[PDB]
Amino acid sequence: GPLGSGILMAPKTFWVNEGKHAKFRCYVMGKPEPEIEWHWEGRPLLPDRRRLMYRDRDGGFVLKVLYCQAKDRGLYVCAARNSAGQTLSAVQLHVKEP
Amino acid sequence: PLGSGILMAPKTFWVNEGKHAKFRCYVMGKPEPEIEWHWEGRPLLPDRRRLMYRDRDGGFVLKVLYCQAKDRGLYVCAARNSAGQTLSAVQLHVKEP
Amino acid sequence: PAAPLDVKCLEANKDYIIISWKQPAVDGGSPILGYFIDKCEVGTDSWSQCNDTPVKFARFPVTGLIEGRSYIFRVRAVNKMGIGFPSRVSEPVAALDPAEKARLKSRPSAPWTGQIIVTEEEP
Amino acid sequence: PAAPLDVKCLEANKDYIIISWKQPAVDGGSPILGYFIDKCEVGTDSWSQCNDTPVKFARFPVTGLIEGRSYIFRVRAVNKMGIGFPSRVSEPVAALDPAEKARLKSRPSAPWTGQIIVTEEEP
Repeated sequence: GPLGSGILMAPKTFWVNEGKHAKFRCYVMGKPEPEIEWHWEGRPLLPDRRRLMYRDRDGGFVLKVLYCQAKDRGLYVCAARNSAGQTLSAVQLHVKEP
Repeated sequence: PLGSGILMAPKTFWVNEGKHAKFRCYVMGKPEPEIEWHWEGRPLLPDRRRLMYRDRDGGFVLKVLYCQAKDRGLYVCAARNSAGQTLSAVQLHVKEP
Repeated sequence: PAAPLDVKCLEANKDYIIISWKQPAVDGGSPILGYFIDKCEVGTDSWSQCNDTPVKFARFPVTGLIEGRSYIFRVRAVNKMGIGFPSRVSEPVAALDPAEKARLKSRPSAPWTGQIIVTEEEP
Repeated sequence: PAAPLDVKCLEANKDYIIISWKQPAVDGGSPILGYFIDKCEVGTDSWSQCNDTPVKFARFPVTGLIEGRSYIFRVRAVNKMGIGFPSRVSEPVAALDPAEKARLKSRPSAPWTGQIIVTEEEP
């Protein structure tokens, strides 16, 4: 049942303090090796100074948004696809302003 | 859900005698699948030497502390829920000083 | 005009999804003539405008849904001068009849187990 | 007697699995009369003795396999002065015809995505 978290169910909301880093970790299984990409508010996420993406040693893919700002709030989706199919996981980030 | 090292030959990971060896394994299922460890076809049970806990990154961990030559063997992570069961396997060899 | 707030789904079906939203703060620049609703299939980054002319009623039925696919939504306010920026996007909404969503949500899947990663640590 | 070494699978089918082993280090205690082979279905911890009386030939066909299930094996040497301890257990062997094992091994599976774990850090 590859349904993916937070797509059928309501996604979880995780609060982060403004100015601090937020790490998004997601483990994905598939043959063949599924190619994964990140999205934010229905827009593609692209590697920046601020936004970094790498695969953690010991398995799953990581997205790291550094120095969180109020504007960084939204729906973060981890999309993973291979020859047989695609599956998404979603999560919501809220920012605690000082 | 075929599970690693069951159809394929399991990987062999060497460890130095006297050091700790960490076994990490991530598992998916609805409902939440109950997992148990086995060694050489015997159930692994929590000891002073052998510890089992679920990591904060997700995934279940087995930690065998102060490895001895006798600790060699086939280590299997068995996971089962209402719908089914799936195993992953791996082989530990010990490098004696 | 300021972006609308709190986009949520009132009702959902294979056929259509009814989405509502909270009106933005009253800027007094030009009265809000209506709103535009945009949908996006969760995986893709293609945003499509659902209504061709603005709607005033703050709840809207969305059609043209591929059955079983999940969608997200945003709203843009529109006045005489033009269209504002989009709202913060909604939680994903799957185009399924309620019983099928319930069925899928409470369905068992056989467990899958990853490769065992073995590593050495130092006492 | 010392435990046999390197328990390997020579051939595997739905019907039976043929397993071999290396003879243990030779001792002047008493000549090895034969060996006993034990099988265990990988998940369970139940070990069953395959042969009721010892076998001398260092390769053995194992029957009574539930099709599609994976098994592990150990061997015990036996002399006039009793049975020795078991060998280090084999790599798991699935009871499938070779073509079905090949088919399953090279089969595509739709991806599954885990929950997104969000955590706070600071530099």
